[PDB]
Amino acid sequence: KHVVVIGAVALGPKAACRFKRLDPEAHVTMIDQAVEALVETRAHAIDRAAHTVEIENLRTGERRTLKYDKLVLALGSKANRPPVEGMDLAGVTPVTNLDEAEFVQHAISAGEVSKAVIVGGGFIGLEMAVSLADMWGIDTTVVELADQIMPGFTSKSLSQMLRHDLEKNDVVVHTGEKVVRLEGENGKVARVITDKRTLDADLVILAAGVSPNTQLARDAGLELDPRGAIIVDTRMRTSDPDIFAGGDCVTIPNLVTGKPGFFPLGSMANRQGRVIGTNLADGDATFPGAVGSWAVKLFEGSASGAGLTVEGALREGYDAVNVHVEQIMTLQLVVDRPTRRVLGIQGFSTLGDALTARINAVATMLASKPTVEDISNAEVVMDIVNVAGNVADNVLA
Amino acid sequence: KHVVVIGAVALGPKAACRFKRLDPEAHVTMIDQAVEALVETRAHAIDRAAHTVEIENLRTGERRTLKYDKLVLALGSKANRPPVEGMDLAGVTPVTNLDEAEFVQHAISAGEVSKAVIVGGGFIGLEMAVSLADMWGIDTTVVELADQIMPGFTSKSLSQMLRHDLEKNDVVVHTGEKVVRLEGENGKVARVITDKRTLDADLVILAAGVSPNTQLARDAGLELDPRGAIIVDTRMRTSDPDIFAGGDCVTIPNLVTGKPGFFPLGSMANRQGRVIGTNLADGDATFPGAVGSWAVKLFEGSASGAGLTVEGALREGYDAVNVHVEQIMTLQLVVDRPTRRVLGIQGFSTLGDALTARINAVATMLASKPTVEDISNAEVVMDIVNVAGNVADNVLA
Ligand SMILES: [Ca+2]
Ligand SMILES: [Ca+2]
Repeated sequence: KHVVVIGAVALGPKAACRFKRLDPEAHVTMIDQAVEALVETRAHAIDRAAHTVEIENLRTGERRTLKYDKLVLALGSKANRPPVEGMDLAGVTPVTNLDEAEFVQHAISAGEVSKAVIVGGGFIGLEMAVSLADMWGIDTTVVELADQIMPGFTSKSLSQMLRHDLEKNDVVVHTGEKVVRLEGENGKVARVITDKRTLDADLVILAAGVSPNTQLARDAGLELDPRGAIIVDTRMRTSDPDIFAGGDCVTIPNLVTGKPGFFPLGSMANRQGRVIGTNLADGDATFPGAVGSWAVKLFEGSASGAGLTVEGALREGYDAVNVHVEQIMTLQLVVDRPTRRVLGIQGFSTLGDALTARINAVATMLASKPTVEDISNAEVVMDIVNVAGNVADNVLA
Repeated sequence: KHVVVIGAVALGPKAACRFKRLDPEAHVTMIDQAVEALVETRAHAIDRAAHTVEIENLRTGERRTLKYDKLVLALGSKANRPPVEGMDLAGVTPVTNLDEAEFVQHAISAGEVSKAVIVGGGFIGLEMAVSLADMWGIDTTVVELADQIMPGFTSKSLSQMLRHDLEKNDVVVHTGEKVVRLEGENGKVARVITDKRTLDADLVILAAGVSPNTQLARDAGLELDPRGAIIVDTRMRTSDPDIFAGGDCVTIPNLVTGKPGFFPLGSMANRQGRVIGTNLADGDATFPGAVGSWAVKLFEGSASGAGLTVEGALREGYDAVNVHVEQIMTLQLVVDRPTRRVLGIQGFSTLGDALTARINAVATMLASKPTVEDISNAEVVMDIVNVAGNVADNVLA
C-alpha cells in the first residue's frame, strides 16, 4: 500500500503513525498543503477514478503526480473573515485551532506587541486573551458580536462568571459589538473600528469561527454538507471508500441532537486519527460522533461543559430548562421537559480538576441519552452532580 | 398514609424526608432499632398480613403495636466477627459504615488510646488507620488476612502503592495474617495474637466485612438471598409490595456482572432513599443496581475505582487482563478478552480530584457495557483514559 495524507494537523501524523505501526511494509507520503514528508507542497487536484493526486512544490514550481491506494484528507479549516475593509493588513492573524494558538503565542516576545484586539469570544478567543495578557502583559480586548462571550458553549448566566474572570484581570470585554473596519498605517493594522468605538490595535486575532477548508474535496466530487464539511461514515470514510477525512473539515453526528454536527475541537484529532490509521490497515474501527465536551482555563476560574446550552437547546426547538446548582462551584444542567432527557451540562469553578470530574461523569453519559433519573443516580465516586439531577426532577414536577 | 421506618442510617431519614416533601399530609414513625421519632426502641416482629410492627422501648420495657400502610427496612449490617476468644472484651469496636467510623473518631480524645489494631484492610479499615494516626497520633497497625490490603477494590500491584502510603506515614501493615485470639486485662482488650505475632492493643477495630442485619426480615418471611440480604426489585420493594428496603441490608444487581451483588457503600444510601421516598408517595422511581464506585484518601495519595479488579474478574471466571498506564498517576483497566468489555477501572494518584475525574468518566459508563473502543473514544474533557483504551486494544491484538 501507498497511502497519501494531505495536511499536517494533529490528524495526519496520527493517522499515518498508527497506520505504520500496523502495516510497516506500506509507504506513506504526507503533504503539508501549505514517511515521505513533502513540505511547502500543495495538492492541486484529486483524480478519484485514477487514484492520483497532482501536487506542486510552491517554491520551485516542480509538479508531481502521486499515486495512492488510500488517501487521507486532513484539510483543517479557515478563519471566518468579516467582509470589511482592512482584513488584508499585516498584523491581522487568523487562529483556527489550538496548535495555531500556541504558535502565535510563542512567536511573540517581550516588547513586540502593545495592543491586541481579539475578534471573537469563543474557546480560541478567550484562551488567546488570557495567554497574551498573562504570558506577555499585552493590553488585551475581546470584541464579540453575540450578546455574550462563549456563545453556544455556556449559558448567558454562566458566561458572566467567565466574563468577570477576564475583566478583573484587565481584559476588557465588549459584547453585542460589531467590527466595521480595520484601519492601518504601514499596510499594518493600527486600529479596529467597531459600531460603538475605535480601538487601537497593532495585533488583531481573528477567532470568530471557522469554515471547512474543503475546495479540494469539492473539486474532487466528494459529498459535502451545505456548510462545505466533508460527509463521512463512522469509519471516517468519505463518499469515496478509498478516501478518509477527519478533524475540522468533516461533519459527524451530534450524539445529543441526532443530527449532523461540526466539531472543530482539538481532542477529536487524535481519536479520529487513530481510527483512520486502523482502517487504512484494513481494520473496522469506528468513531460514532461527538457531544462537544470542552474545557477552558481562565485567570482564576475554569469553565467546562458538553452537549447543548439552554439557548442552544432552545434554538434547536427543545422545550428545555436550565437548572443551576451552587456549592465556589456552579453546575448548570440542560433538560428536555417532555422526555426528561439531559441535553447538556456546563459549569464554572476555581477548582479546575474538581469541575472536570463532574463534567466528565456526565459527558460520557450524554451519547446514551440519560434522563434526569440517570443523573440523580449517577454512580460518581451527596455529590453535586446527583444534586443537580434532584433539583431538575423537582423543577420538572 | 402511615409509614413506619425501621432503622436510622442515612437511608431511613432520607426516605422519610423525601416522602414528606411529596406527601405532607401523611404520618411517619421512625424507630432507631437500637416525624414521630422513637429512640432506644426495637421492632420485635413484623406482621405483614395485618400491617403491624410490635415495638419495645428497651429502657422502660413498654411494648407497642404500630400500624402501617407502608414499611421501610433500613436495618444496616453487622460486623463479621472471627470465631475466636476475647471478641467480647471492652475496646473491641465493630465499625460497619462511614458514619460509625466518624463516631468512633470523634469519641476519642487526646491521650485516651495508645495502641490501635485494625482488623481488616478494606475501605473502612484503611480510613480508620489514617484517621487514628493523623488526627490523634495513635500507634496504628492494620492486620489483613488476604495477601493484600483493599482486596476486591484494587489489584495486588496497585495495592502496594496504597500500602506504601500507609507504611511511610508510620502505619504498620501485616498481610497474609490471621487473628487467633484477643487477650485482655480488665475485661478490656490488651493484646491481639495473630498466627505470626503478638501485638499490644488497647483499641481493636473490627473492619473485616459485614453481614446484612436482617433477622427481622427473615422472621417476617421476606425473600432473602443465601447471604441473608433482602431481595428487592428496582423500585426498592421487597417480596412484600408494601415493604421497601435499602442500604447495607439488601442485594441489588451488579451492573457489570449481571448477577446479584452486595454494595454496603455510603453513597448508595442517599440515592436509594430518595427513590424509596418517591415510591412511598405512589411514584415509580427506579434504582437499577450498582457497579461499585469508591474512593479512599490516604496520607498523601488517593485511590479510586469502579467495577471489578482483575483478580475479582478472574474469580468470576472472566478471561480478564489488567492493563496499566502511568503519567504521578496510575490507571489500571480491566478488560474481558473475548468481548473486549471493560469490567473495571482503578487508580492511584497524589492528585485526588484529577484521578476522580478519570475514574468518574469511566464509572458512569460501566453499566452501559462499554468496550475498549468506547474507552479509546471516551469524550473526556491525549488524556490518560483514552491512552488506557489504546494500550488495552494493543494488548488484546
Ligand atoms: Ca493614518
Ligand atoms: Ca494478664
